[PDB]
Amino acid sequence: ATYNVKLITPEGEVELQVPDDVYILDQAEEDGIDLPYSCRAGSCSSCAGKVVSGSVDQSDQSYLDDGQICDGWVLTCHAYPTSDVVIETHKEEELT
Amino acid sequence: KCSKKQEEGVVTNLYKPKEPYVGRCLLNTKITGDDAPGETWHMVFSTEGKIPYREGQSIGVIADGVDKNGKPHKVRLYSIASSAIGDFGDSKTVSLCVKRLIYTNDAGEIVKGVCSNFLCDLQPGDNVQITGPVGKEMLMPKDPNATIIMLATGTGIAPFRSFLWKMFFEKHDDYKFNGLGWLFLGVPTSSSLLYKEEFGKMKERAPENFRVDYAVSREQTNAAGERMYIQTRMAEYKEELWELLKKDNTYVYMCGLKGMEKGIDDIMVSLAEKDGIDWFDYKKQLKRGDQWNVEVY
Ligand SMILES: Cc1cc2nc3c(=O)[nH]c(=O)nc-3n(C[C@H](O)[C@H](O)[C@H](O)COP(=O)(O)OP(=O)(O)OC[C@H]3O[C@@H](n4cnc5c(N)ncnc54)[C@H](O)[C@@H]3O)c2cc1C
Ligand code: FES
Repeated sequence: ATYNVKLITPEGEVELQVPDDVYILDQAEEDGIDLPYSCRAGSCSSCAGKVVSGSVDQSDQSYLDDGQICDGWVLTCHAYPTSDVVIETHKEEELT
Repeated sequence: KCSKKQEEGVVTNLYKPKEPYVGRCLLNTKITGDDAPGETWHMVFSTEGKIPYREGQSIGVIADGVDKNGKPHKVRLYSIASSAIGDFGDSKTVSLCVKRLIYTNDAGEIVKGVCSNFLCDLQPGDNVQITGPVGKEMLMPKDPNATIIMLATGTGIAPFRSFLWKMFFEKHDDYKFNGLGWLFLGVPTSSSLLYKEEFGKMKERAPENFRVDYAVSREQTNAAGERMYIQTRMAEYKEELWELLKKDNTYVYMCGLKGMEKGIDDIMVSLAEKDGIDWFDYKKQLKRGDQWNVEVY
């Protein structure tokens, strides 16, 4: 399955199509979008962002506790979509 | 959606009205004085550990006998009074708090509640048909440093019994409380004042972690010379309360008699428009935050 993703970068919005078996940041990159990252194995803070709407399968991250997941925080480098989803990026400092 | 209320292990509708667990009556003690207007009993049942209930739930009772149509009576629900572990602390036991429904109508005719009267009437050894457990609405917070405000009137103290037992009487490895448990309980008489010596023993072993307040409508009035209703006693702290209402770890629970909340809402209205706030919209919001939780009948 492929679903719509809308990214609210600090330099405006941009949308794109992501297969539910591909990590989100992976896509953004081939689609020429510059999103912050570091580890690319889901136990850091660089790719941080916030879920506005829609759902994700970020099972296999390890950095966030449940209250941050509860708070709609997401690690882009290790998030697959399970629905059409809107997301703010460049949110590390906000988490920090 | 992940909730701020412990949802782990909680089971529902394990037995239904078609196939109720048949349990058995162990105790049954009147807990109101003799002068008391209404009469309210505290009862415990044998469960065989077969109903792993959790603090705040409620169960169903199929009263013995049939309606006019040869058909069973309808399930009545009663807020579970004992903690998970039961009153005996062995988890083979459930406890109910029941007021005997008896009124006179306008023809002089003494009317009695089917289930309420069936239950107070139970003797050690009688059988009870049991549905449940039921309700997710009144589960404890996950936060063991929570501010937990409990408003109760009459047999709406039941779940909060269940709450406190766990909090103050019991030792759990996974669960040690250390916030502030504030309780408001409103009643007619000092003879309708349920479980008081217990809450005493608590206030006695956790002075700063527990705060109680009672409201005897027919034996106290305020500085303004009006009957002490739950709201009236609360109004005596309209400060800390309103304050505590803006914290993230303050969770409110209201239980008891349909109508109490008009009383309370009215008090909150004047406190809200103080900050320029509309109450119901702040209400809603707390609710979305699972921070306001209501179970009245
Ligand atoms: C979530 C929940 C939790 C509850 N927790 C408790 C509890 O902890 N303790 C407790 O005692 N009860 C509790 N109740 C209420 C309980 O389920 C019963 O309805 C109640 O005990 C009386 O039942 P009964 O079968 O004896 O009366 P019923 O046989 O149900 O008779 C009640 C009928 O008479 C009428 N009636 C009822 N009350 C009056 C009145 N005061 N004046 C005039 N007419 C009336 C009503 O229209 C109703 O149809 C709870 C109810 C709910 C929904
Ligand atoms: S960059 Fe470290 S987890 Fe996404």
